[PDB]
Amino acid sequence: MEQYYMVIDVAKCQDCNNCFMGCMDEHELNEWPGYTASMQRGHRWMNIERRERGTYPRNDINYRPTPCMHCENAPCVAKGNGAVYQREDGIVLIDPEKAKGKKELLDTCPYGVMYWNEEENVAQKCTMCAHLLDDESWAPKMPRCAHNCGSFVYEFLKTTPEAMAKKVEEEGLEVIKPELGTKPRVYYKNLYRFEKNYVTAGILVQGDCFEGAKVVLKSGGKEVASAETNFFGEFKFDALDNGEYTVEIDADGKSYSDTVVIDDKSVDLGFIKL
Amino acid sequence: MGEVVRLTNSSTGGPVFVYVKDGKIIRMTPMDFDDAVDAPSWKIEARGKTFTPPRKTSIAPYTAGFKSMIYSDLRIPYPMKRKSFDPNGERNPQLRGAGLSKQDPWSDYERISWDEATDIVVAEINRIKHAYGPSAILSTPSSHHMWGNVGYRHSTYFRFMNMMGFTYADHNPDSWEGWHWGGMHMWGFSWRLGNPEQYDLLEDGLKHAEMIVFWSSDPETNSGIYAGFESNIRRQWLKDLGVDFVFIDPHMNHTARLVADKWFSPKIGTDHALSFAIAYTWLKEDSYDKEYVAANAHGFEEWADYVLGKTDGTPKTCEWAEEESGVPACEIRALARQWAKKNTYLAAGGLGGWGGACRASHGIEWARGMIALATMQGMGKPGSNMWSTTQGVPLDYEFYFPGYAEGGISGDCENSAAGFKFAWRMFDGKTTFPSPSNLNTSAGQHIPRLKIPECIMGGKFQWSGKGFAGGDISHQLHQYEYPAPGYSKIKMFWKYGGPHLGTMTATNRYAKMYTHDSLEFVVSQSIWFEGEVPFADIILPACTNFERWDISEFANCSGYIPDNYQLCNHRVISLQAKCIEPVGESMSDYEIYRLFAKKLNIEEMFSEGKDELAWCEQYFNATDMPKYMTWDEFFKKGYFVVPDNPNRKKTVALRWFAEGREKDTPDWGPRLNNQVCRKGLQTTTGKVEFIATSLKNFEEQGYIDEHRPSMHTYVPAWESQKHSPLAVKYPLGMLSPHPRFSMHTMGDGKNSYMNYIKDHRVEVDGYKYWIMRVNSIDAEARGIKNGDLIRAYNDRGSVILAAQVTECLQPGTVHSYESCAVYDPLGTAGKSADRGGCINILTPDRYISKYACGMANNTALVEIEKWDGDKYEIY
Ligand SMILES: Nc1nc2c(c(=O)[nH]1)N[C@H]1C(S)=C(S)[C@@H](COP(=O)(O)OP(=O)(O)OC[C@H]3O[C@@H](n4cnc5c(=O)[nH]c(N)nc54)[C@H](O)[C@@H]3O)O[C@H]1N2
Ligand SMILES: Nc1nc2c(c(=O)[nH]1)N[C@H]1C(S)=C(S)[C@@H](COP(=O)(O)OP(=O)(O)OC[C@H]3O[C@@H](n4cnc5c(=O)[nH]c(N)nc54)[C@H](O)[C@@H]3O)O[C@H]1N2
Ligand code: SF4
Ligand code: SF4
Ligand code: SF4
Ligand SMILES: [Ca+2]
Ligand SMILES: [Ca+2]
Ligand SMILES: [Mo+4]
Repeated sequence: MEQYYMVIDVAKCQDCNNCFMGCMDEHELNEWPGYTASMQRGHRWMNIERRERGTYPRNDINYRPTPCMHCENAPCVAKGNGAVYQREDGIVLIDPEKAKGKKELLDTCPYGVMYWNEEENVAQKCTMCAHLLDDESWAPKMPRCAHNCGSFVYEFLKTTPEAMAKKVEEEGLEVIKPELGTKPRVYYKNLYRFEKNYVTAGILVQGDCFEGAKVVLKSGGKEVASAETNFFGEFKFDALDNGEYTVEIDADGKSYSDTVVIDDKSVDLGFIKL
Repeated sequence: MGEVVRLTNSSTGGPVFVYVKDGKIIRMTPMDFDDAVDAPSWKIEARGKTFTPPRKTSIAPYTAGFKSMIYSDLRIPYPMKRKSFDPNGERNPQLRGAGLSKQDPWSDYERISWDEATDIVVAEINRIKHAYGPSAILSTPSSHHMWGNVGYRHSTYFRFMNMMGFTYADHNPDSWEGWHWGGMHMWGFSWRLGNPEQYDLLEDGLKHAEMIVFWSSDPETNSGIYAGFESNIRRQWLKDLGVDFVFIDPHMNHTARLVADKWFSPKIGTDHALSFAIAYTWLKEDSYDKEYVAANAHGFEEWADYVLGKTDGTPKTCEWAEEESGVPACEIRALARQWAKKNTYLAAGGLGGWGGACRASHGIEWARGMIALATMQGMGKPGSNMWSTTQGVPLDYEFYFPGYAEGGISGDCENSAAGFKFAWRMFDGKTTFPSPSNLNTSAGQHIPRLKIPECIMGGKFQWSGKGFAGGDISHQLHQYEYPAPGYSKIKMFWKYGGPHLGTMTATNRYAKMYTHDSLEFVVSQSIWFEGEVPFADIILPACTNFERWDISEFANCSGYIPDNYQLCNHRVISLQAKCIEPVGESMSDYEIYRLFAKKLNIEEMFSEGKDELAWCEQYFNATDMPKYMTWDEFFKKGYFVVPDNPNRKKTVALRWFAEGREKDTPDWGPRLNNQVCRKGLQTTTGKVEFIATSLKNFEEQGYIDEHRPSMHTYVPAWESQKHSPLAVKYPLGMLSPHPRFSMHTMGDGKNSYMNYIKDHRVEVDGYKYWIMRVNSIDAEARGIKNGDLIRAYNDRGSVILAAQVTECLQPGTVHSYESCAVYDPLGTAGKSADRGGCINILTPDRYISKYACGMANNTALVEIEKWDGDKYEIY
């Protein structure tokens, strides 16, 4: 009873939208009997989230491609009244005919991945191109996003729960909204880029960028991170949870220290003149 | 009615596998190699690892959604005729674009047959010719074309037009501007329009790179050109090798957003201030290759004195550069010291040359500044060179296959690179012959594409150079006038496509020229009803390359870019199968031209009795392909992956020049007569000239041009924030690079899927608006919020856009992509605000310099505000 899983590496998304152009190519002008009626222009089965952090000039941005989670404990399957079903391989599919005329289906999603197709009068969403996965003729044996990528963001695999769990731990994979307990089969790598924050700055000694200064990040009073400044005098502590932190800097025997508040925002301390 | 079949075809965004069923395209995808029949890939061992590319091709966004363009509803349906146009009565020139002026373009036209459309066009051609002559017929396609060698403009268009007219609106060297009008005089490379050689740089970089400086370069977006995302893994390799990536770009571009270690946001038109401060530092610290410079530079002593401020009283310090660009002094100095002591490659532009910075008002000094830096560090030596990481792949340079730029079936040696090698292979002087043009030549008559409006509405113009002046360093210096002596003024205009409103400069003027009474007739041969098409009198439906047969190679342009397939991880040659019948009543450009040939009584001479496919086989046999497989076998397979050539000795770009020896690469130049015993660059001295001898002669002959001195110096950009009186009213600095999700106009508009991409267009009340990125501080100061409709404007026009507040721009700078495909005026055409998104309505039309006749688009001063809904019909 081997299942499907998908791994996305946020650090690698460049937002070229090859994925998205991938569904549209597969679903906008085509109909797949048994899986889904044609897609409605404007929907984002594949939704790429965008998030900018920090402020000029030490800012950054990361993206998060978001298809259907196809979670193991799918709420809309549990509340779809038979309009949504889970296959043995783990793919969650909406019955194109049984789901017709039911707007309420959308609200059963904690992720908001299904969309209402006006003309077809039915909820639609990510099918993980099950219609392609079920066909031998489709040599790639993977969804359109993954196959359209030119940035090596996706890793599509069909294996056992033991194999996937092992992988989750070796690579530190994570899911969106773990606290809901739906257990998505779509994992994210480097998700901290998208969900956490950082603190950065640039150290100057006598007017020039100072390389090799030792910097330490503290919370509560204990070291949480350490680093040395590059040739631009900068350091950057990412994957930070909200809270208060203390940055201690040591360069040429000269010490500097300051507090920083992380509240769903990354901070740029600017130039620290030592 | 049948089964699905996998076919092959390509595009400007990469080769693709096309699945068809019952005459309908079901999907298009990247290509997977079948290792049972496709040759093994190259391998590179460097710094302890083994690097080999993926057994697969990649595609660009606009190609991934190309199906939506092919089946577009804005796709021209059938031949059309402007209702208000009467060949034998009131021509009503003043009503061209009337529909567009009342926001209903389509209602200006009615449907007519092909037989009539061509009958009308032919009657105009013959009338004009016998009364004014072939020169009275103006015509011009544009820079880019649907993929396909045999049907590319250099091939089909030229072959037919050369036999009918005509006055060509030769193209300005848009992509190369700065390198072409300025850099060329400094180091030659005219056969590449000023761009540098790039051969075998990948292995050299992997083995030696420690740092790479991306200046006006965004490889992920541009891919160099035509290369999808082929180079993405190469930068991954460099990244994992510990190589630092630094970006200098007003906008934190997409490559930077993905892998930048540091980003600098210089104010528009100020880059050369940074390069001068970097050179200054090297000179003050003796941190450059003095030995290299003593042997390969010319006029360096004097240039050095200027950089030190001896001759002008202003040392080019990092602080001086900060005050000019906004970039911190300490960071400029830090980069300079790191650059000097590390094996640094200068990625100027995304191809190895090019770069939006070159087609700006400071484009000439930027290109020369780039050459300066690279020179001082000794380009050509191991671990030191100009490389953008997109070219340099170890492909078989020995294997020969033509690029579209080599003319295809035209054989036009004057306007294609056919004269180098392909012409000799394609034609035998016995059964198949070329199609020369005795008008589209220097002693004939042509006009600058950038000044078409002034020629039509003004009836006169004088300029320097003819299109791509790549013959020699000084060809661009030659003087031309319009009308050319003995030739006639333009009476007719045959357009191929209609993108100038979104692609040229201060474009409202292109909308205005169409109603000038001097224009007796306007034909438009296009694929989609958009841009300039709604100004024509007759519209002919052309089809995409997916509705005709052709042949090409992955990203192979060639010509002014010799062996550019080195942009790809593999050399993929593919048969572009006719996957479906032409959509609607459209037909291929070649069949359109064949119908005219029959009407003009020249069918035999033009077609030689061949259909597109017959020309393909003849084309095939003129390449090296037969060495591997016959036409039949190739037709059957659909594509061919050129085998690797493991043994050939490597010849790194510019290394022969660095080491003072003879040129050993496959480059198409310099020409023997431009070298002394085939050593040195194409310049007079064979050295990198900081004081250009070509320009020194030009200026001593009387051609005084303050914005293009013989010596590379800090000439303040005439369209920058601190040196233009214009900044008082328009304080915001704007740059408008190439579109991320479209190949210029081919991808945007047309009701394509790309219009649903979040970072491409924004829907607001039913209409998808073009985007302009604004820095939070400038937006707040104007009461502008994310998603708000704003008005960008200056003395040239107004453009309605949706605002995107971001941090990826230094405060004071705004960004908006160019190449909008949609021209949609709120009022009278050319006199009112546009909401389609044609940012180029606002760019400066002044030539880069008095004699440098190129576009300076990326330096534009504007002002923004929330749009009060007015149509602003004041232009
Ligand atoms: N998706 C897509 N890819 C394309 C194209 C397209 O239309 N769409 N065009 C293709 C073609 S024709 C070509 S010629 C190549 C060209 O390759 P490039 O000339 O590199 O293309 P541009 O988009 O102008 O990229 C210039 C980059 O430089 C930055 N820049 C612009 N002006 C300045 C300046 O004054 N200073 C500095 N420091 N940076 C600056 C911009 O932010 C931009 O990211 O791209 C090719 N690739
Ligand atoms: N602000 C700013 N402006 C710029 C630049 C910049 O960096 N900044 N970049 C400049 C550069 S490098 C360039 S290259 C130009 C882009 O220069 P282009 O000439 O302006 O623009 P394209 O969008 O490629 O337009 C090609 C036209 O050919 C038509 N066409 C394509 N294939 C076929 C075919 O098979 N048959 C027919 N009948 N028609 C066909 C298309 O529909 C389209 O209208 O933009 C330039 N302008
Ligand atoms: S195709 Fe790959 S890089 Fe492109 S937006 Fe999707 S995940 Fe991102
Ligand atoms: S992501 Fe939503 S649609 Fe998919 S299975 Fe989970 S709850 Fe249902
Ligand atoms: S698997 Fe198919 S339906 Fe699911 S996001 Fe990917 S492309 Fe879309
Ligand atoms: Ca990122
Ligand atoms: Ca160095
Ligand atoms: Mo170009």
